[PDB]
Amino acid sequence: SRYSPEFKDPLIDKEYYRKEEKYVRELKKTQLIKAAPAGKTSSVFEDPVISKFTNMMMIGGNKVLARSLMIQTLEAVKRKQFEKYHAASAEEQATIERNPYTIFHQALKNCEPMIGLVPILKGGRFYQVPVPLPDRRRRFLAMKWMITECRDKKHQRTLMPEKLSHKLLEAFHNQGPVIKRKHDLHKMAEANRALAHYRWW
Amino acid sequence: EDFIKKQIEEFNIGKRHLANMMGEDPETFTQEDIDRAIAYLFPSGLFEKRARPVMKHPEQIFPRQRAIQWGEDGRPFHYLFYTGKQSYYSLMHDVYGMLLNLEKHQRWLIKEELEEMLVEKLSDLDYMQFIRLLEKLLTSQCGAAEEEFVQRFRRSVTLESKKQLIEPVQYDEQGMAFSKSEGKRKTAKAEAIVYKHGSGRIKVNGIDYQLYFPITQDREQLMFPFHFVDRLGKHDVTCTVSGGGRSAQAGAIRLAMAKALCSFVTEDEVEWMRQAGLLTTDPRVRERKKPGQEGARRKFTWKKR
Amino acid sequence: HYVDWRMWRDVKRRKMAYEYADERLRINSLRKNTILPKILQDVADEEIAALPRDSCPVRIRNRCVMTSRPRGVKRRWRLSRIVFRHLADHGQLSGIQRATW
Amino acid sequence: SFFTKLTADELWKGALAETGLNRGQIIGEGRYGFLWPGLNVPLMKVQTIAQRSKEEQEKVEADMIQQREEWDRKKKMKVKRERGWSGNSWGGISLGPPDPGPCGETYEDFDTRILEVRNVFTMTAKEGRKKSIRVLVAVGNGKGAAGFSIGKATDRMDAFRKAKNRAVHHLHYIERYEDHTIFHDISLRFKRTHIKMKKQPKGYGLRCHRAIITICRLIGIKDMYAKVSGSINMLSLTQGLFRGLSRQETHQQLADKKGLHVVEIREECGPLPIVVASPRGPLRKDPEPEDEVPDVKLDWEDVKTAQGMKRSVWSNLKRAAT
Amino acid sequence: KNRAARVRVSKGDKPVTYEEAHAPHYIAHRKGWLSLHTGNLDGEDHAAERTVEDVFLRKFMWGTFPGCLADQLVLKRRGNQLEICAVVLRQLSPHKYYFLVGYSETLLSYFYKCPVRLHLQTVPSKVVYKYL
Amino acid sequence: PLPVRMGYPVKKGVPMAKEGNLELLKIPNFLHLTPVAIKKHCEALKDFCTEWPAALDSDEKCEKHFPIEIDSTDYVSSGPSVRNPRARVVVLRVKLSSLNLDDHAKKKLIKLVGERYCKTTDVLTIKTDRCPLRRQNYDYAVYLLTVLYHESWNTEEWEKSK
RNA sequence: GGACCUGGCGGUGCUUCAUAUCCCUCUAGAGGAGCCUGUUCUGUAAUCGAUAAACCCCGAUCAACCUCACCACCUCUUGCUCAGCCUAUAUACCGCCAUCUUCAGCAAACCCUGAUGAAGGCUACAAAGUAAGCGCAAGUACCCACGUAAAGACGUUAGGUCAAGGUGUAGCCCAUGAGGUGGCAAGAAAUGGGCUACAUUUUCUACCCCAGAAACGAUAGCCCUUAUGAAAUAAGGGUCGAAGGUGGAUUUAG
Ligand SMILES: [Mg+2]
Ligand SMILES: [Mg+2]
Ligand SMILES: [Mg+2]
Ligand SMILES: [Mg+2]
Ligand SMILES: [Mg+2]
Ligand SMILES: [Mg+2]
Ligand SMILES: [Mg+2]
Repeated sequence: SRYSPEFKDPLIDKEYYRKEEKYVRELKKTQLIKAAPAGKTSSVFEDPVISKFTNMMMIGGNKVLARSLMIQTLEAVKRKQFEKYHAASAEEQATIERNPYTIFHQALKNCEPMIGLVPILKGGRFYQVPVPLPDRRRRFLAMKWMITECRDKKHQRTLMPEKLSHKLLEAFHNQGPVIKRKHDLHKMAEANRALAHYRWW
Repeated sequence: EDFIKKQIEEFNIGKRHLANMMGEDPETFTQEDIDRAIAYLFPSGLFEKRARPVMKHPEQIFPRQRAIQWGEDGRPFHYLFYTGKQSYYSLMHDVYGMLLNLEKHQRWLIKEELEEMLVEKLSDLDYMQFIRLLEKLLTSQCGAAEEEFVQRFRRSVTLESKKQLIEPVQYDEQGMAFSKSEGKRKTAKAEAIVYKHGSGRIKVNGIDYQLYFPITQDREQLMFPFHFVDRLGKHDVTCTVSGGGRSAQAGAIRLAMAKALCSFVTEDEVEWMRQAGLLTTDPRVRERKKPGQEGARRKFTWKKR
Repeated sequence: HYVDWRMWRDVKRRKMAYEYADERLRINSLRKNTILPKILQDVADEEIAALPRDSCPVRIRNRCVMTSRPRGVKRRWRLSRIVFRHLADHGQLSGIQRATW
Repeated sequence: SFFTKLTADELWKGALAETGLNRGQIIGEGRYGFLWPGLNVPLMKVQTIAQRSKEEQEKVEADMIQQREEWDRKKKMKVKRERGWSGNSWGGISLGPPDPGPCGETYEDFDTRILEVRNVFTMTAKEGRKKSIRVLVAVGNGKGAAGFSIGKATDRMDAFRKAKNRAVHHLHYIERYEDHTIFHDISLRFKRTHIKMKKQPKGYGLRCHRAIITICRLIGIKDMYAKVSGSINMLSLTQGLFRGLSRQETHQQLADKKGLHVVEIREECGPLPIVVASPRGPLRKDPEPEDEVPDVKLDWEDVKTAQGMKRSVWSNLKRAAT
Repeated sequence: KNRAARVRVSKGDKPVTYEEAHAPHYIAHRKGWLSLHTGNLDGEDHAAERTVEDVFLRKFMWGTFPGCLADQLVLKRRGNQLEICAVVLRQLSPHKYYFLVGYSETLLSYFYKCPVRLHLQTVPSKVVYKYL
Repeated sequence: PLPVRMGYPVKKGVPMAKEGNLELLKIPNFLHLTPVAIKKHCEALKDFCTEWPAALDSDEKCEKHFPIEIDSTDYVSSGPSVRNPRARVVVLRVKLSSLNLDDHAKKKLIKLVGERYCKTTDVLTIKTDRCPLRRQNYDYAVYLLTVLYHESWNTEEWEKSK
């Protein structure tokens, strides 16, 4: 990259600058530093997971559209929650969370697969060996799977943000295609209990 | 040596001639002037500065050698001659002696520099050994002479680029503190004028930032530095922007804004800002396309089959 | 004493064009209208057709001056991308330097 | 055309194909007869733009042609390569004396003759088979001093030159009976070559291997017999020979060892005892115990010769001098 | 293996001159342009015409001065001028050289309708940069 | 006289010596035009040089006195020919307020003259590219301007249908 | 036949690594469709060259005539040239390249070990190696010292090119030379690389990013203009309105 190895990454969160630490600060001062990239912001409203999701969604490097879509999904979710709650039906404070962000987070959590299958060849044939995935990978899987579900094409003339919202809602109380997929994966892993010894790490 | 001496004289003569030629009349005049003259009247214009035409005191030009390590009737002068690389060996011996003496009592060089100092060609392992020895000596706890000897090798560096250079404050028409600063990003230049006091909004080329930037990300970017500072709505700004596209322009503006803020923000805060990476010109710019490739790095397909 | 027969032919064509150019231009002018009669236009066309080939400007092909090759020929220098390259490398063209970029 | 033409060097290169003419013409020379004040005519002044007659120009042309022919003849002229053992072999052929040292130290006394030249090959990674030349060279001056070397390099001349130098640096001394012989009969096995050398009188010549002869000549050894059995690797033969020559006792040495006198009794001369080498110092008064029928593990061939049992047709052949 | 103007390392014997011993990628860097004319600047005309002339001239010089050019020429122009700097060996007699020079000046001038005035550089041997 | 060494140094050597370099020859050179020499030349050429009057800086006074601004170029290329077409062209930038003889003609002139006449600065700018010579082009331009002015002044009958 | 030495190779052992590379991993593609344009094979009286990595929008920063070499028919003979030949040899070559190379080695000249064999020459608490020179590097260009260009020796592959130009050798020299008129290219097919889609992150219109409608795709022709030009290949307009409804084994790039 056009940043040198001299240049280090910028820590942005401004609560860090509102007080070993001293030494670190000194070191930083001594050193050079990268510029702050676009999406990761100083603002209070910024959510990193959501940003990541948006990025994932983005196709042809047209970010604005993706962002808009993401916003719309959230809006849709909010609307749905309000419908559930306010005028139509009872004002069920406990069972209905209204924060869309929180809902999204919950969905993501639900979607995380605690086992994943690596393909391993032996003799001259391919076996699906179970492996414990690191958290980051799991997170990636969550979002990616969701995105693919949204894409599908079996849903046809329906717009994105609505569909995504629906999916999120489904996830929120353990339903939907993503969850099914996850369960299927788990089942597969279970089926290959015995092939955990094929793994060499 | 005789030849060198002759050349020296000749060089002097040349210099004198040059002086006579030029408007600067005295026979005593500096090297810089001479260089300038040369540039003027033998303008090469080549990019390699070593390939340009020069004339100097040839004790600067020529790489001197250790001429004559044995006198007439053989008998080499220095006692460690048959080692080869004698000077280095001698130095090592001296160091050892010093160490011994010390015991009885109770940044670094670079290889090229060392070589230059000595004259003899010197391998890496030898250099390493020497360095180790020096370190040991340093550790020892020494007298003044030893320290002096050590210093002969050790050379300073000068540490630059840590503070952000704080711009002036300025008052024009009426008594208003207004800081000028300028940022570039991705072929898009900006020039921000932050006013101290005057609470409110940002005008980009006259038009208000809300209209100039429709997109939320760009708005966020614009906000950034002020938000970081905590002084959000307390400054009005006029900003001339030029070149490039939206996002780049926004980035440039942000940079400029940050710079402006530096002018009248506490030094600690400035430092913090710098750390957080909004006072540094990102040098990421669109890569040149190559004549073997489809894009700047994407290549045409079946390279392996 | 040109490089080959093709070159000679080209030269001849050029010469022909030079000779008969004005007339050709006039005939084209006569032809290329909506103004004035159709019969006249037809006559003009016929005349043009009659006029000898090679005097035609389109048959004039560009080659390199030095090596008689039709392609890779820069019209700024009128030489082939081999000959030109050769010239450039030794340093016999002023200005032309390698694009370090 | 004119632009389609190019420089001569390139053309020459193209012609040669060694990577898988302008001497005769003088600066005024022309096809047409012409005479310019600067060149062709006398230096400036006759001073006029004259021209040659047809006849004169023709004559000039003829002369030029003749010159060219002469040059060609000169080029195509065999120089007499001295015949070393076999015509078309770098055998006993002489290189000149080895080139002088860094300080000076000339070797005009020494002569250099080759012993073998092998085109040694080696398979390397990217290069394929590498044709190297390996050369065994000897050095000697007469007077007993001589040595040898195995210079090897990609070129022949280079190999020769290295080898000569090497030889010059590595010299043995070979003590001789008078100028002309070995002190006594030698029997040395070197590796797998056996060499049986015999001491002979004056006027016997060198009747030994061609290489052996050449080496002897180089040394100063003038007349003696030698049989080379076993293998005949050249290098082995040479080295073995050198070893043999180094390790032969002088008569003086013998005297020193034993006391006594080394007294030779010739059949050519009378019974007269000629004393060759007496000992420099004391004298042992106890005579050698002549323990009769002395055990010497002796050669069969020699015995046969003495008897007359073996008679090979290739033995006593009339050959050219040495 | 790109191998345009760059003279090739065969041994440590080849004596090579400074212009001759530098590859085309050095043209602006460690070298200079031999010819010098306005044509190749932009926007500017008559480059092609010039190039041909340049090509001719060197060849002509070589023809005239056989074994009397140490290194490649330097062609220059100033409005209606055509200056040439030839590095020549001290081989032939000076009279001959003088005779040649004037002739060349006249002939070239009549050809191109441009007052030529070439200036020679007498050097006893080829000025070696590397024994490549 | 100068011992100039021009060239890239050999790996463990010197920049090439003065007395046989092509590089030096190649350099375009200013051995003539030494500052002193230049000064001398200037002194010599204090003749040939009639100094201009007190028409003043700022271009206001000049404008007041001399209206019109003709400005033709001329290119100095190398080689045997000097025929460069581009040199012939000439434009004639004249300020409309400085013309100072138009009431209704200001309304008409603008109409006549399309892409010329900037509104930020009232400058008529006719450009002449037709005929081969420069002087003749200039003359034409002058004439063109004059005729245009005349036309603007002399109103037609059909005008009324606005 | 034996025993070596140097290489090459080993579905050869150990150790350590490839940070778009070897796998798992990412992102976007190709292979399925229509076209566009190359190759092959077929057709044709009718080019040639490249043709595994290292050919296949390649020589071509361009084939209507030209170009042009090709084929048919008709002429010309000191002929644009003190001839000519795009005739044969890229296994005679120069020149200009590919390739390992996204790599660090290659070397003259000495000296030493191999009983003076082909050969080999590593140990910093150092056991025999020393070295000009070329390369890497260093300097340079571009937006810096980062990055990307450029650069990259010796060899490899008798790698590419006698049709860029030049030329060794061997041929044709009332023809393998030269000039004219016309023509030659079309796909039963196979395959390579592009473009465009297959739609809702979309299509159209506005605006060039707060809108309002819709529930595609865009060739192939068909006609009609326009541009060019002696002469029709491109550009536009109508008309029509294919297949395709996200692509298998495999594989490409970052
Ligand atoms: Mg014979
Ligand atoms: Mg390359
Ligand atoms: Mg032909
Ligand atoms: Mg490159
Ligand atoms: Mg480099
Ligand atoms: Mg081949
Ligand atoms: Mg081939």
